[PDB]
Amino acid sequence: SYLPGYVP
Amino acid sequence: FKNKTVLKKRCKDCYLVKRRGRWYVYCKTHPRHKQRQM
Amino acid sequence: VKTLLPVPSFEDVSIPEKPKLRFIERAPLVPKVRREPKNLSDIRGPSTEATEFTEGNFAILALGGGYLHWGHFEMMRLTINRSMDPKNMFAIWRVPAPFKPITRKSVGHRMGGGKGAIDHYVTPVKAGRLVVEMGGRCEFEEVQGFLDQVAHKLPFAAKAVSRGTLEKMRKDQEERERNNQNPWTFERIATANMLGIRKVLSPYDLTHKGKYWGKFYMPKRV
Amino acid sequence: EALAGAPLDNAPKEYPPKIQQLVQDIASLTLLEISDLNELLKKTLK
Amino acid sequence: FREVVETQEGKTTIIEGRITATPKESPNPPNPSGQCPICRWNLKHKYNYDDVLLLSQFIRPHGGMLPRKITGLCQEEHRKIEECVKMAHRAGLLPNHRPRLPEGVVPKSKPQLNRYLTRWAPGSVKPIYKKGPRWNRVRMPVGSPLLRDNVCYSRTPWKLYH
Amino acid sequence: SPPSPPQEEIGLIRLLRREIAAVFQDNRMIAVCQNVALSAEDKLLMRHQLRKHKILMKVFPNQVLKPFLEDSKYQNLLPLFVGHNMLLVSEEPKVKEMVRILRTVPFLPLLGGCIDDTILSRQGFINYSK
Amino acid sequence: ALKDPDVCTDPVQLTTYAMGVNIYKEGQDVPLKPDAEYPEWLFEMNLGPPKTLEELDPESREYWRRLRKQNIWRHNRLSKNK
Amino acid sequence: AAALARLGLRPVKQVRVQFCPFEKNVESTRTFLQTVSSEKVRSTNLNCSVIADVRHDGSEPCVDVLFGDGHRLIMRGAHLTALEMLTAFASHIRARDAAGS
Amino acid sequence: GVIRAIVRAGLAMPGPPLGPVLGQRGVSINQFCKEFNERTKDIKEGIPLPTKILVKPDRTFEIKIGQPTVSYFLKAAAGIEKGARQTGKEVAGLVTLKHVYEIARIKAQDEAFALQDVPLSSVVRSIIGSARSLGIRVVKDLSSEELAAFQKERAIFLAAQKEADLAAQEEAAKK
RNA sequence: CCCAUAGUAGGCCUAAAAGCAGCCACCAAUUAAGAAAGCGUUCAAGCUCAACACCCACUACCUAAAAAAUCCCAAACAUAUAA
Ligand SMILES: [K+]
Ligand SMILES: [K+]
Ligand SMILES: [Mg+2]
Ligand SMILES: [Mg+2]
Ligand SMILES: [Mg+2]
Ligand SMILES: [Mg+2]
Ligand SMILES: [Mg+2]
Ligand SMILES: [Mg+2]
Ligand SMILES: [Mg+2]
Ligand SMILES: [Zn+2]
Repeated sequence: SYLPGYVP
Repeated sequence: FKNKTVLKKRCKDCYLVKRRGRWYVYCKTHPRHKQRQM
Repeated sequence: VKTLLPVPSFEDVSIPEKPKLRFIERAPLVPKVRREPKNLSDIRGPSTEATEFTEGNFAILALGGGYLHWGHFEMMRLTINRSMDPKNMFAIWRVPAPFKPITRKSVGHRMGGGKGAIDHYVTPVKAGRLVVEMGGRCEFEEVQGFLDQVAHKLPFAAKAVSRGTLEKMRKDQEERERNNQNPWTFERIATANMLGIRKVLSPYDLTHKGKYWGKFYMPKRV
Repeated sequence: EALAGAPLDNAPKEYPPKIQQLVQDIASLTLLEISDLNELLKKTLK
Repeated sequence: FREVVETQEGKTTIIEGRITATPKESPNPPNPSGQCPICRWNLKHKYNYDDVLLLSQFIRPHGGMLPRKITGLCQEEHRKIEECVKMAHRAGLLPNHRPRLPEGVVPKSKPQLNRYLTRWAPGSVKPIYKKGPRWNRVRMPVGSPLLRDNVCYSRTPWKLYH
Repeated sequence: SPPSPPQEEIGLIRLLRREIAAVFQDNRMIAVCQNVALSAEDKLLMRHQLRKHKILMKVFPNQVLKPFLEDSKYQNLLPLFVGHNMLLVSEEPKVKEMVRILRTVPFLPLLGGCIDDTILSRQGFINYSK
Repeated sequence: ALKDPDVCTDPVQLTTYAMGVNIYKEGQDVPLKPDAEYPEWLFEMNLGPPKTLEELDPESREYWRRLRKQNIWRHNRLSKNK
Repeated sequence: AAALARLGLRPVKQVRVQFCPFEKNVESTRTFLQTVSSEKVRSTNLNCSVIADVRHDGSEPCVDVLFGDGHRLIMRGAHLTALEMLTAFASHIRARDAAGS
Repeated sequence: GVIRAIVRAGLAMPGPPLGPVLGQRGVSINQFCKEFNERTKDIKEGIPLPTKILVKPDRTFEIKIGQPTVSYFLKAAAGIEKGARQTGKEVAGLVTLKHVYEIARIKAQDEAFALQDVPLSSVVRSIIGSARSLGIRVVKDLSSEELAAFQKERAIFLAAQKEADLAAQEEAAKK
């Protein structure tokens, strides 16, 4: 559930 | 302690430690090797 | 199984009969009579003489301009000869003996009354000149230490170099100029008189291109 | 192609399976056949 | 993780080590090609000294840093987190990672001074008694130069010297 | 990072890979003791007392011997080789001599090995001796 | 005052007997045996200068024993100034 | 070796190292044996006996140390590093030395 | 500890250099001299023997005497009294492989080689190396006539060397 | 970090030169260790380094200060979209 550009 | 701009270990028992914001050379075997960064 | 590698061989190398550095005289054997102008350009800008290796593989490279008096030559000779291995190492001078007369006026005198008498002689050096060249059956690591000690004691910026390290230095500078991302360079601006900049630049800056300031060489300038 | 690991020191006695066949084969044979086998065995071993 | 328990029973000491529950990295990192935990999650240049949720994952229970070989961080990021943790401790953002005190040691009360972005250790710094002229002013460092490349959302760059 | 071309095997490794095969093929007893840090004199003396019964003492790096064993029939000898590991190899099982010489040193552990293509333990040897 | 015992100086004896092999007062000189009574490897010994790295086989212990000594020699050369 | 030898084995009556070599968790215990079995450490006290027991029962490795005072130290090496064991061993040596004297 | 020095057979004396070492460590010099001379009574006097004196904590000494040094064996087998002053340039002696083989048999019994259980070839290879340091050339076959020629030439060279040394010594006197 | 046996104190010179004042050679034993790279000893001993084994140290290989006289010297600030 994390897209390629996801950042915490 | 002798003030030194360039600190150099003079024997294998000399160790470099940074204390109170400056580098020191400490040596238990030969206390005369003790140096303070100037 | 620690992997050993072939050791370099110096079987073809040959050591000259006189390995040590010869004595350099304080002043020329025939004293100069005609007093000469100061001519500070003789230590300004890039060197054109003695920039390449000749016989040896190691040397001290000048990184600034300056004058070498007899005191410097004695430091170089005694340090290198004492530290070098005569059997496996040889050293040659890459600079002439002191030849340019320096005049001094007698202490306490006022300005005027003609030029002063000749006091001592110096050797002008430019940045990029090899000052002492060493060779023989040795590696750069062996001679780098005492060569660096001598270089530190010279009146100009200097560094011990080898054929490999010298070439890498030049290749790195060429690469920096090629890959530089700054669209504006000192050469382009100066040679075109952009902004009328030549009103604050010397004619020498067209060839120095911002790398030389007085007697000082700036290696990081592109 | 890979020899079996050593049996534990405290584990019960274990005998290889390949000999289990030999153990049974001897019982089937007759004494007269075993006797003839034995005469050749004793001489061969010397 | 692995714990160690020392028990003295019947004038005999038994030293044993047990394997406790170990946390696992969250699944599906957004950048699987990343070579360290930071760049695997696209966190490079995007964390600060106050990001304790991030920083706390790389420190020991008593506040010490963890080795780079264990965490897998690169030298560049490992050094940034190292400084960030020191600033986090000095700012008081890690109240449950205090140094271990031997039995019978209650620290004497010390003046409370709220501080943040503290590069140096308070005790090792001298007063600036002579500020110097405007063209050679002695400056008070704020923050860390290791974080100079952090993403800047303002038009003014981070001032590291006040 | 682009991987680096694998480093080509050194000629000493090959000679070691060939001598290991030979020691393992041309001998019967192949004990595996832990090469404890006995003095140089003691190690030489205990290696002379073993040579009296022509019980050789080999020493191979754990980075050549392991690959060999991995791909060889002795795949169960791997666990033994975690640390310093000398081999006590003889061409005919002379276990009782080795065992009594090995018992002069109380702290030198006999870890096992393989006699007659049978991987044994320490008690296996002490049983094959009796 | 302390030196070795007198050595022989007879070509015949020095070529037909090993003079110093016998060290005991009561013993006799050790006569040299015929060529057939000595092992074959004795006469294949290298009586000249040491084999160089090029001559040695890269799959022999002698080759790598020679390279290790050369590397030690190089380390000593480099360390002398250090 | 040198670090342990400097402290010495004066208050240690006997050191017993029990490990199963075929097991995969004995590396730390076996490393402990190598250090304590070094000539230097052994030479410090010649009355202390280093006993190496090799078993193939499959039990987990253990190190039992008996001091002259009568206290014992049991170190189970299945989940302990060699450095940790040697550090504990040295500390107990220091404790039992001062008590006797 | 161990005291290791070369002591000539039957010629142990209380003077230096072994005596002082023995005294400093508490071993009686006279006792050792008696024991060493008695245990080296069957060996021709003047033979250099490497000795290993094991000193026990109560200052009771045990001596371990080995086979003579290889320098002696090679010099005796060549008929020479002193080695080359510049080995590799001057050949001071000439021996055969058979001589080296006979020496190896005796030297192989020394505890240094014996405890290593090395083949006699290894001892022969070592002796050849020591010969190359003494100036002695190992040859496959030597005749009585070839040895006389070499001895004649070597005598001339040695005589000239004495004259050169005398010149230097005489020059030093004039200095 | 770890670890160090041996031909042999190589010969030469030297009152003595034993790896280590000088000169020549610099071969060889052991799986592994230079006829010795740095200390040391009157000469020796003695402590390291290059060896083996163990095994991921998984090294940076760019350098480096400060002192004056009436009283420091704007206040301050690391965070909101280049104007
Ligand atoms: K300078
Ligand atoms: K000497
Ligand atoms: Mg030697
Ligand atoms: Mg000598
Ligand atoms: Mg010498
Ligand atoms: Mg000396
Ligand atoms: Mg060797
Ligand atoms: Mg020594
Ligand atoms: Mg080492
Ligand atoms: Zn020191």
